[PDB]
Amino acid sequence: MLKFMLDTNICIFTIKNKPASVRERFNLNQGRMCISSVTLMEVIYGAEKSQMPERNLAVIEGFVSRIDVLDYDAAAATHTGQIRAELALQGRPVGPFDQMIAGHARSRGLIIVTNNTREFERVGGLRIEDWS
Amino acid sequence: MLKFMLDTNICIFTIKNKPASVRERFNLNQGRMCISSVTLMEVIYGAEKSQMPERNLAVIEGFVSRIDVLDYDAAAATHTGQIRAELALQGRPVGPFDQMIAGHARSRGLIIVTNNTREFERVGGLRIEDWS
Amino acid sequence: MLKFMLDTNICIFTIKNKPASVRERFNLNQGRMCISSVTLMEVIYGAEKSQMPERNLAVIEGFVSRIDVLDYDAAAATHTGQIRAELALQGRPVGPFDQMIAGHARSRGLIIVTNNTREFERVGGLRIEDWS
Amino acid sequence: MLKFMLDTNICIFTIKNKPASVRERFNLNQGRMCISSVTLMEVIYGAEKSQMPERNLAVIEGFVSRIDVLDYDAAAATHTGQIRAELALQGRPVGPFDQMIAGHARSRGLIIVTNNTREFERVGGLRIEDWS
Amino acid sequence: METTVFLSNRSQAVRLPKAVALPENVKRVEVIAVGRTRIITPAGETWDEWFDGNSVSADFMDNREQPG
Amino acid sequence: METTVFLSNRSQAVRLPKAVALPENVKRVEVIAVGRTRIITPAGETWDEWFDGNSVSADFMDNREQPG
Amino acid sequence: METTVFLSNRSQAVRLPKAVALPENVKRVEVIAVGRTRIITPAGETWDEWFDGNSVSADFMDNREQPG
Amino acid sequence: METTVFLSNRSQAVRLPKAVALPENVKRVEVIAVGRTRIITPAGETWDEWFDGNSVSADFMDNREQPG
Repeated sequence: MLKFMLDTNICIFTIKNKPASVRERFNLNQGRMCISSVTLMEVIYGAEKSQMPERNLAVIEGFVSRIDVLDYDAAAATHTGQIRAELALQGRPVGPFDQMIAGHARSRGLIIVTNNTREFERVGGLRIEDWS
Repeated sequence: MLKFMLDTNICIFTIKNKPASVRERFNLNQGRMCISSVTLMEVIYGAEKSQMPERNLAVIEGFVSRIDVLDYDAAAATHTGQIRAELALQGRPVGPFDQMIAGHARSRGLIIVTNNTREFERVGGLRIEDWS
Repeated sequence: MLKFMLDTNICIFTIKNKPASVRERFNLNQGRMCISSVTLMEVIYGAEKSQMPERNLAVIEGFVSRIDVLDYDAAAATHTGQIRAELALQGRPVGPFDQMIAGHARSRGLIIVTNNTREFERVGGLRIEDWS
Repeated sequence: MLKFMLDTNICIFTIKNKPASVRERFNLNQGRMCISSVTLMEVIYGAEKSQMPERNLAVIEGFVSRIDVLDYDAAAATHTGQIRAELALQGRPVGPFDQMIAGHARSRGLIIVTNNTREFERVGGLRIEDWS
Repeated sequence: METTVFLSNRSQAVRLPKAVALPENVKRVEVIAVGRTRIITPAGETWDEWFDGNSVSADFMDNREQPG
Repeated sequence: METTVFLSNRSQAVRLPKAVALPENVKRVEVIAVGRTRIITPAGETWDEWFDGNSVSADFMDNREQPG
Repeated sequence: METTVFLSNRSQAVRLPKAVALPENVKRVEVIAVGRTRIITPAGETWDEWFDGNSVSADFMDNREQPG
Repeated sequence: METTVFLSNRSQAVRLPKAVALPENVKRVEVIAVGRTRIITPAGETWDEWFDGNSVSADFMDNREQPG
């Protein structure tokens, strides 16, 4: 049932700004959306780095309770490992966490949902959608 | 059960130099040792980045076949999130992948085995050991 | 998820004196707090030892109904075993029940909430907080 | 299927001395035997307190793999809490861990297997067997 | 998880699938209606209530008598 | 309003009083388990509750601080 | 001797070579999972392997050090 | 867990019940016979072998190039 993998950027964008456009897409694609543990730690970091952690955590908890958090498996690691190497030979710069999110999607064959496509665009074998 | 989570640092060190001291530590604590999926992707990256990928990949495969690869779960992500925030507040710098490995260990209560003790000592609530 | 494991000490303190400071900490971190089954038996013992058992028992029941009681698992036992040995080698004295509560927390990576920080500080790999 | 709960004393007695009498009883009552997590941490402590931990742990692991380790639940805690109070009113001295093992048995309705009956004999509602 | 809504005891009622099933201890529940959404919260969880409710007696052993 | 928890079809279910009865058009709903709180929402309006309330504080880092 | 792992009845099973064939009288056996090692023992002789070998070191505290 | 012994490929063989089932990666296994007990250990686990087997090449990146 899972088709889309929500990245960190599109997530934080949604939690902070709560855009209406994203609400409809979320309500429509409910059940086919998931995030990576990599994405999770990042949103946890944001909440824990704030002066009102508990408040922000709860907001996050509501978000997470409606989707599935997939665990970074050996498959994700393998794919990302390859990916990292490929980008190196090509000299394309992608951030670490983002590299892992991309690998996680490839391992499970999911669609990356982002607001910054240009970032994931360098990696090959990836279908990306901009829900911004 | 498992007691030790081997860091990427300690892994690459052993794979390249195959030190005698570490063999004894391995032979002594066999079965109580694991790595994180974060570590796996990193050594996979190294092998695929090498001039004889399949060669080093085979070595890498042998190594992982003998330990347990734990999946970066939501528990690990949460702890890493905390760790990330904590380190920031204190201005203590720890690398991204290392931050995640530390969280994975703390979330499970494992002893980090690494050769770079200073980097991981900055993290709190974590037991560290140098098997080099 | 759960973040804090309340010690027996902090529990009895709150049940008897119902301090305002702790209420705020409770209301703030509601849902992220738990006690160990070791703690449960101890406060049950206290109530059954009291001159109005059913009265204090009812109070005790209300308290536990609002937090989560985690079961002392094999993971907790193993960590406590380690802790017990470690403390012995160093000649650091920690009480029996406290040793077990510490293990339960460490095995899960929880922050010990207690008012006796010095006793629990002797234990290594454990994060402690005083909510008194 | 579980009928007997092996206490710490009868366990250590068996692991250290490996008595023939206990072997037959074990081989005969295989499947109807269990230990408490309380017992576990105690045998872990013994192994970890020794100069050859890994060796002793393995011996223990063989032992544990053939029985079931029951987790100290709220039921065990409740029963032990009552028990502790009862002994107090009666002025009967029983060791802490032993108090918990007794409660754990009562909660699940198991037979305490011991070499020192006199210890558990003070607690009421307990059926005890000496397998020494 | 998504369940189905049914009618019982002359009232609209809903099933709690295995995943979202409540703690079995929770027998009484308060329902808050926010728009088209229903908030089901265990009746009796406010710490402020217990912190202001009945207290223990003076006999309540302050120290734990931890053997040692 | 408060209500009771009963068992049907070997799982938990909750009666909703007529005071908190959902629109008749709403046949399919979606239950979300946030801690001990269950959020029943009409299917297709699952995120409405989260988007409406649940405001995040201003300090919430709008960037990402990804090393790079 | 080495052997192969196959699947039968939707679970794992292991062929044992005739070089390591168990006594014909032994029909019921007991498998124990110690780490990655599986210990197959004739039913009723489960503890024989553990009691025979698996010697514990002398420093192993024969008392209990229970606070009291 | 206790299983049952069967005969296949003209050899005595045993099933690994769900509980004691081996890691699926383990396809080759060495069987050691100690009396009436059989020790099933994954073929290829001795660290001494890998520590004495093939090594990596000089290209193997010592530092991790951890972004930062």
